[PDB]
Amino acid sequence: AFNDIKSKDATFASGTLDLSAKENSASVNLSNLKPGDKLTKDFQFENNGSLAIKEVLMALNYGDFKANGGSNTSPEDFLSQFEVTLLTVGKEGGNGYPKNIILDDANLKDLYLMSAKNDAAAAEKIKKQIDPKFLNASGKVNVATIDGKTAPEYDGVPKTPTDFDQVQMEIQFKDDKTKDEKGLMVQNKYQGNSIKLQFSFEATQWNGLTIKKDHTDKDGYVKENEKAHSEDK
Amino acid sequence: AFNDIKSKDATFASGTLDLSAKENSASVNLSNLKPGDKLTKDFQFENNGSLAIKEVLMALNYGDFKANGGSNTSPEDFLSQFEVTLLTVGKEGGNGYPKNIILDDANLKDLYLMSAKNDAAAAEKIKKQIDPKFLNASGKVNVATIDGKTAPEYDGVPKTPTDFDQVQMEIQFKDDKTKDEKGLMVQNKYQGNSIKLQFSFEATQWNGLTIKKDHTDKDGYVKENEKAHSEDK
Amino acid sequence: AFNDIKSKDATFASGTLDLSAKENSASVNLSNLKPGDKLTKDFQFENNGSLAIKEVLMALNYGDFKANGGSNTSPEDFLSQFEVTLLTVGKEGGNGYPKNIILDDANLKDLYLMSAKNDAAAAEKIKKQIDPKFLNASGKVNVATIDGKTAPEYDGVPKTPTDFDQVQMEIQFKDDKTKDEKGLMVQNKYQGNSIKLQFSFEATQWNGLTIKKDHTDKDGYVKENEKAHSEDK
Repeated sequence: AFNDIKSKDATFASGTLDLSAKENSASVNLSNLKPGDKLTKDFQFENNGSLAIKEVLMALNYGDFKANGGSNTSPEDFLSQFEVTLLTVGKEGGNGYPKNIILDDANLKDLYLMSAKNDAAAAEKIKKQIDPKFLNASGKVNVATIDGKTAPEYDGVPKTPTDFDQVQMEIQFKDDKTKDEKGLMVQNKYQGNSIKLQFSFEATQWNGLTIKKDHTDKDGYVKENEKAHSEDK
Repeated sequence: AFNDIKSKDATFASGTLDLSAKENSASVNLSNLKPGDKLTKDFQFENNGSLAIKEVLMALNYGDFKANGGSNTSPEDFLSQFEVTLLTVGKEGGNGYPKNIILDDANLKDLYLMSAKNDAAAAEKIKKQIDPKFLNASGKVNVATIDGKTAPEYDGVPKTPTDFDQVQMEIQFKDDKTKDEKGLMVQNKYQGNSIKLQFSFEATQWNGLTIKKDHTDKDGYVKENEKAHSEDK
Repeated sequence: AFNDIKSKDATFASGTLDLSAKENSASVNLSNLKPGDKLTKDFQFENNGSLAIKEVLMALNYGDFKANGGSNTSPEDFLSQFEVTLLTVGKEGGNGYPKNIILDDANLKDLYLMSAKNDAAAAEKIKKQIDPKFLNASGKVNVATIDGKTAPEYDGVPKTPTDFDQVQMEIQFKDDKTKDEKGLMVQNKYQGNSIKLQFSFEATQWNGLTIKKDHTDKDGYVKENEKAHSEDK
C-alpha cells in the first residue's frame, strides 16, 4: 500500500481583439441633395486588441424612411437611385499600393440585397461588376488591405507592426433623364425623400496556429498571434 | 472564432423646387378684336422650392377652335394671323439690364411649330428672327434672366438671394391689306373666329455638384444647392 | 433631373361688321324720261356688326346698254348726259349739321371714270367741283357723316351710340339745246336709250388700337372697338 503524488502547473490565457473604425468624414449627414450630386465618406480602421485582425467586412443596412412630400413611398426605389462611384481601399496609406479601386460603378440596392439578404442575383451582379478577390462567401466586402507584395506583414491591420487602414467611398445621386409625354419627368417622385444608412464593419481573426518554441516569447505570451499570417496552412 | 461589430450612421435627403408663375395681366381674356390691335400680357416668376432654378422654358399650345361665323375653319390659319411684337424679359427688375428685348417681330404659327411639334423649318426661321442665346435644343424659349454681368448670383431666379423675374409680351393682330378684284378683302374670313392659347412654363434645375466642406452648412443642409451656379464645370 | 410644369389660359376672339344700306327710294326704277327731268334717290345706312364703322365709300358702275331706237350705241355718251345735281349727306338726321351739300353740279361720266377706272383727269375734275374733304385716295366718295363738332361720337355710323345716316341724291337729265342747220337737234339721238346703274357702298373699319385696362370691359369683351375714334394716333 505504497504510493506518492507529483503535480505540475500550467496556466492558459486568451486574447482579445477590438476595432476602432473612426469616421473622420467631412459632413457625415447630408440633406437637400439633387440628382447628379456626388458625396464623399472616409473611414479609418485601427487595431485595439491583443489579437491580430485578418480582414474587415462591410455591411449595408437602411431604415427610417420618411417620404415627406414625394409620391414614392417604397424605400427600395429611393435606395436604388444612389450609385456608389468608387471605393478606394488604399487612400493615404502608401504601404504597397497607394490607391486601389475595387469598385466599378456599383449600386446600393444590389449591395443591400447581397450584403444583408444575401440574394443570389444581386451577388452575381456585384461579382460581375466588382473585384472578385475582395469578396467572401458571406457576401460582405473586404475593406482592409490584402496581398501586399512589398510588405506582406502589413496585411489585415495587424498589431505588432503599427498599421492603420484608410478607405474612401464616393456616392453619386444618379439622374435618370427620361421625359414623359405630359412634360413631368419621372424622377420627380423622389422629392423630399429621406433615408438612413447603416454602415456595419465586422473584423475577423485568422485561423488556428500550431504553437512551437519560436512562436512564443521567452515565457508566457505568444508573439505570433499579434502578427499577420499567424494561421498555418 | 472571434469577431466584433462596428456600425456608423448616415442620413440622406433630397430637396424640392416649385414655380409660382403669377399672371398679374390686365385683362387675361380679350374678345371683339379687330386687325391692327395690340395686346399686353405679363408674367411674374418666383421660387417656391428648396432647390435653385436655372432657367424657365416657355411653350405654346392651342385648342378649342370655334369659327362661329367666319369662312375659315382651319385653326392654323387663324393662329398664323397673330404676330408677337416684343418679349421683354427685364421689365421692372433693375438687376443688371433693366429691359431686354429678345424678340424681333416673331409669329405664333412658327412659335407653335418650333415649341410643340419641334419642326426644323420653324426653328430655323425663329433662330433667324430671335436672339440665339435665349434658345435651347428642346426648342422652347428661355424667359428667366441670364448672364447678369453686374450680379451673376441673380441668375435663373435662385432662392438664397430673393429674386423675382417679370416678363412682358406684346401680341398684335396683323392686318394683311390686300383687296380682291370683287372688292372684298381676304382677311374678312377671320370674322368671329375664337381660339384658346396655352402658355406653358417649365422650370429646370442645374447640373450635378461635387459636395465639399465649404459647400455644406455646419451640419446637414447644403447651402450651395440653394444658390445660382451650383453646378460644376 | 427635377422639373415642374405650369400653364396659363388665354382666349382671343374677333368681331364682325355689317352694313344695312336700305333703299327707301320713291320709285327705284324710272322710265320714259325726257330732258330736263329731275330724279330723287335715298339711302339709309345702319350698323349691323360688332365692330364700329368709320366711313362708307360709294362706287358707281353701269351695264346692260340697250339703245332700242336711238342712233347712239355708245353707253358712255348716254351716261354723260346725266348730271347729279346734289348729294346731301345730312338729310333728316339732325346730329350736328342737319343738311350738308358736298356736291356742286357734278357729272356721271366723270364719277364713273374716277370711281371705277380711277382715271386721273376725271378725279382732278371732280376734286375741282366737289368737296375735297369727302374724298379718298381710292377715288370713292365718303357718304357717312364726318367731323361732327357737336357730337364727335356720332362719326361714321358707330354701334354703341345708335346712329343711322340718311343721304339724298338728285339726278337731272341735262338738256343740250343746240339746233342743227337741218332743223333736228342733236340730243334726239338719245331716244329710247336705257341704261342700268350699279350703286356700290363699301364700309371700312378704323385703324389699330392699343388695348388697355380702361378700353376693355370687366372681363372679355372690349367696348372701345364698338365706339367711334377707336383708332390711336
